[PDB]
Amino acid sequence: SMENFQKVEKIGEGTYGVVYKARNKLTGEVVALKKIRLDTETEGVPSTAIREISLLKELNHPNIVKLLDVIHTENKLYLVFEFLHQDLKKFMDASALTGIPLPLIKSYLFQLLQGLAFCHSHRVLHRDLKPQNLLINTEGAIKLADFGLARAFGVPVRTYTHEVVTLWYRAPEILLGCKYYSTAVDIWSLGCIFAEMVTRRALFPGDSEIDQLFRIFRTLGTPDEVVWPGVTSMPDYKPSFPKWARQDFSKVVPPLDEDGRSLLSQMLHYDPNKRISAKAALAHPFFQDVTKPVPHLRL
Amino acid sequence: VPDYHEDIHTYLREMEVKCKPKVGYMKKQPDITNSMRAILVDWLVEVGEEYKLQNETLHLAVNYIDRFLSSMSVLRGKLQLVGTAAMLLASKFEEIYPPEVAEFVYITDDTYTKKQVLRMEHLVLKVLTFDLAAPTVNQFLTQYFLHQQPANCKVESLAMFLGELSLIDADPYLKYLPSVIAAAAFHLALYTVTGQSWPESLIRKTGYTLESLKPCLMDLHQTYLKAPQHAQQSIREKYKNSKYHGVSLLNPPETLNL
Ligand SMILES: CNc1nc(C)c(-c2nc(Nc3cccc(N4CCCN(C(C)=O)CC4)c3)ncc2C#N)s1
Repeated sequence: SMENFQKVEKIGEGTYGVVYKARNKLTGEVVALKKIRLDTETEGVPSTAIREISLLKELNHPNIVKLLDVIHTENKLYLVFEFLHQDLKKFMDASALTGIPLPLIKSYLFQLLQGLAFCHSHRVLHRDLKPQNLLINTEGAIKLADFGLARAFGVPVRTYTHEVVTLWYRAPEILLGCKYYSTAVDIWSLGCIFAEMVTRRALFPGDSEIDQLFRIFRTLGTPDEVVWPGVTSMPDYKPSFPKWARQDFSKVVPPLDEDGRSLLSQMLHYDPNKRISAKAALAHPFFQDVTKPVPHLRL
Repeated sequence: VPDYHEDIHTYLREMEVKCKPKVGYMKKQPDITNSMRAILVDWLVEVGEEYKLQNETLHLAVNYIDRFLSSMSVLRGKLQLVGTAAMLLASKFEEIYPPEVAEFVYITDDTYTKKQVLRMEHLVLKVLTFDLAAPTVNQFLTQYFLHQQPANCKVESLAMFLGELSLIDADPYLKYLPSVIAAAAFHLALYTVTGQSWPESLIRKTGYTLESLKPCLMDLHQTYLKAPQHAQQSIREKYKNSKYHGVSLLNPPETLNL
């Protein structure tokens, strides 16, 4: 019931609906409330809400934000989430001066991979991994949030919605119109996010689909049948694509060590089949000395 | 070879037990019967074909209906409202482009209002506690298909066709889990088209043998033999289509040699 919650303030908008910070008056628990109005529907309960709730109820993991409850008021649906203090995007911006300490970048990536491997193991694609949807707390945890664009997949996959993933974090196979995409698209997003944590700027900040592809191409080289069998047969591939040489990863993210570059290269493999799985990535030498330190800044 | 394929199979095996309807609910429904349910599911098949919905959507809807009826008594006049809301929810969950609500209202030939269909949607969600990601016969089939050598369209289509037939008849199919019905369906399809049997590799993956599939298989074989005489024919009509390789035109085996 909403009567037990005292609202503290409006946090912002999710992928769908409006988010508030609130406090459970009886237990003291601080929560985030996602309000989805049904009065403007018209079409009943939005598919995005149906998926978010059904999928999140199954996914209990320390690196996936916890859905605590779902409350139906007269004309409203309230999703009650555990509260986290900040999103990764704002944290990176705050870290403009000092940068983010390696152990923290490493801890976050390690945690993100755990969260994602759990989603994939439970047949869920997130499909919108970007720093804005990755939430951190004062204890050093980071968690996947906003499953408004997620969906349950099958083995093997069939064609799903084409318009997925925020552009900057969108995999080449989506950009090229592949009839099938799968768990690899979330790994691509995490790779972009890995790079972004190191530089604190988006790896591939396109402003259109073709601009996005060319940025990828100019960095990783224009893919051919050797690196990515089937690429020239893809629905939106064009023989006129400029052919850029691939550049050393040492130049893509100069601060990164050999282990980090190795891992990043595997997360950004053109061929979805060769691209590393979140599960396999957990055992990458990059994480041999991983710990879980608190953020270096007050949140 | 899609990764997580084993993790996912294991997880679906766990979830299907948790998503299972009460096997004996129909006897506890004072005003509805197996025959009424068959008529409803056969109608949903038609709806699915009309709006070119995925088979997965159909299977999910039937799962929602059976679970709903496992806990809510329903008068016959409202059965179709339950089914309609279920198909709408399945579509929203599963389709890239679900039909609009007005379309679901329209297909009930104006038996119910948009208001009713939307309120029922809400009730269905509450009754299922929003747990909509149910394992289906379809989901297990598409996994089993990966074990063909080589892949065969007729086999795949015939398996889906048989799995779909089981949706219609609560007696006896409410008694079998999706993974088991899918097992019987895959074997039956394989044996019909190619002469082959439940492969060693699926015994390793599932723990099921022909022996453990036998009871469901005996049922499905009978359902298959009698399909042309079944009161409900929408699935047979559907599977005459070149889309499903006209597998409903295939002749069922006279014996299985169990
Ligand atoms: C991106 N879509 C989202 N949906 C939900 C439900 C989110 C969510 N958000 C939080 N807390 C949060 C998230 C992002 C930024 C912040 N900031 C911004 C100002 C507000 N703030 C205070 C103390 O007033 C904290 C700092 C907070 N927690 C859980 C979820 C979830 N699920 S994000």
